[PDB]
Amino acid sequence: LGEYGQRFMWLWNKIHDPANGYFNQDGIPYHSVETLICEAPDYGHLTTSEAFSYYVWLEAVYGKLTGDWSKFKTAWDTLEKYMIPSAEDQPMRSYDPNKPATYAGEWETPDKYPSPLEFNVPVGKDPLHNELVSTYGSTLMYGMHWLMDVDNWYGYGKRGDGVSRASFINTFQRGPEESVWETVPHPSWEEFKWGGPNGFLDLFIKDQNYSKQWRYTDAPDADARAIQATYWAKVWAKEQGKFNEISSYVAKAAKMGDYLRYAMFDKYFKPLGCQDKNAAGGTGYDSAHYLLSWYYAWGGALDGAWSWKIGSSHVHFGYQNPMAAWALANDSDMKPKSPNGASDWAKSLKRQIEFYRWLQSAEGAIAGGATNSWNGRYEKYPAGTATFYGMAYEPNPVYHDPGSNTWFGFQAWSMQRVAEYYYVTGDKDAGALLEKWVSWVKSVVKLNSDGTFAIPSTLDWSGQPDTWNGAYTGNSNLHVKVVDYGTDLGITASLANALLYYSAGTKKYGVFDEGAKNLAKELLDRMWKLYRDEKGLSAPEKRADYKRFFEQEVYIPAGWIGKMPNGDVIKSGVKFIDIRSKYKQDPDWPKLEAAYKSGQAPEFRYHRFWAQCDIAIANATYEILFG
Ligand SMILES: OC[C@H]1O[C@@H](O[C@H]2[C@H](O)[C@@H](O)[C@H](O)O[C@@H]2CO)[C@H](O)[C@@H](O)[C@@H]1O
Repeated sequence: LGEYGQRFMWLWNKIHDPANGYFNQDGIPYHSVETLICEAPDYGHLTTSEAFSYYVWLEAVYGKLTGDWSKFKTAWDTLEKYMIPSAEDQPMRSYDPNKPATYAGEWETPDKYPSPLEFNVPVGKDPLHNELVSTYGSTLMYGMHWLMDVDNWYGYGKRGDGVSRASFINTFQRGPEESVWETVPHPSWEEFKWGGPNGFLDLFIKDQNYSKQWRYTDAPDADARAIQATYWAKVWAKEQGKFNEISSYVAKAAKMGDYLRYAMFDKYFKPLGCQDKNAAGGTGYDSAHYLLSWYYAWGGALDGAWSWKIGSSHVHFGYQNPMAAWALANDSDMKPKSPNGASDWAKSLKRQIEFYRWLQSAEGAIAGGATNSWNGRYEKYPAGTATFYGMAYEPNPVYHDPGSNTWFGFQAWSMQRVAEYYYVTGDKDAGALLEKWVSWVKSVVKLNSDGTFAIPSTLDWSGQPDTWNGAYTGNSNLHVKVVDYGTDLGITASLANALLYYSAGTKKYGVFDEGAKNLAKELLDRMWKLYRDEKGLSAPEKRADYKRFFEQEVYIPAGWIGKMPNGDVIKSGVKFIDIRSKYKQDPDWPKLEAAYKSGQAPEFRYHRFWAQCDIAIANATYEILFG
């Protein structure tokens, strides 16, 4: 009704206008309307569980502002139908909780893969499996696979059929230095139809022999975002007296939350702090870090001879979600059906808040995270390494070039969730954590005199936090630096969103931080004034990194020869473009070619689905909180 709720409706209409091309023919959202883009997905009409989580979120807010919950319902409907592997996709049998997987090391460079399986390395026990099967009556893992080839652009199809849309694929498998430019896109369902003699398996894992198999990878941050969104849909619908419409969808989030607990465990269920790959495996919750790790994953042979499940030893603050955790732990509508689900989430909420505090720099920005597997090989931490419940501090968990915490974006995404949690609960630790972070945000955001703005784009880090012992020390030797600035609109909106929930919280619990409200309102106003276009909002960005289309060598072992579904030959020396020759059909290909041949950085105005969502949600958030 107000200026800001109307802003949401306008952009919402742009997003849902079928001619704008945010969705495919099945109503699956793409990563972006534009196809020529490479950053985490390597093609614009792939999609992520991230995009799906933002879709649920957008429609939850639509439900608040309209009272119409059909959009939220179909969002979840599409999510379950396509993004969660069906019973046919994950026919899991012969799982052994006492031996959940077999160990393989992680290695610093892609040329060190395939990683050899090490059959003598002890793995711990999985204490979730039996409870979950007993609770749900099924072996189906209720979590989103992270990456989808929406319109079968790569050509793997569904379950190796080579035709079907909504195709499950994966890329990242070769360690901390395998950038988006250096992957080999491969099917989640492996039947040896493509790639080499053993499909794509022996690029990644070295074994004595290879079996046809399926495997999926969950991105815990996305599943938690979907739960977070559903929490708000739950309270908003309850307020309108419409809880019952969306009741079985609140249950979807509860079940997803029940399975998301796999993200809380060490990769191979090794005890926290073990620092020895040959050490005995954990006997249960001694291998739980209780944080939202980089992934969980699960696989199984096509015949059903065996199956496996892994968590992840690596944790990034950018993944955490105290709002989702609180909801699953405490809200009786949201509590998982398993005996221990809610209790585990209560543990996670506490551990997550401690993690944020432990990582808070001298300035206020949040440092990267921690690992329970040094170098991904359970090695001994160097002397003087700062630790958190036996886990070693890492400035850049999981990825090193470029570092996973050199991206400012995680600051906004993750602290938005803390801000929501604080707004809801008044948690003193969350409040103190936010106050210092907001103080830092105020000192780094540029509100220019001419009406423009700039937010941090790249960050750099030095030092370490103090080792964690339950109390924040100030971490005087942990430092952030802003390396450069940009106008990332999705992140700008997320930052505004975070500042708004914090501001509303301080009004509710302490001294109203008007400045935080005003910084957020300005960001949203200036953005609205400057960046509206035909399909939503976009700001120009140069992508000098796109020379890697042409220049980036993809590592392939000597003598290993395979083929992509379109016929592209995979061998030593191939470039990014050589295994993706269909990119040459892209409407923007001449533009990229012209820029590259001329030694110029190509420029784009992107409409990323999540970015448009963050913008719509942030504006509506002002209306909901300060309207
Ligand atoms: O990997 C996190 C996040 O990145 C998003 O792309 C970033 C990109 O990593 C950064 O280098 C560039 O400057 O800006 C964009 C911000 O949108 C990507 O859109 C997400 O899917 C991904 O989860």
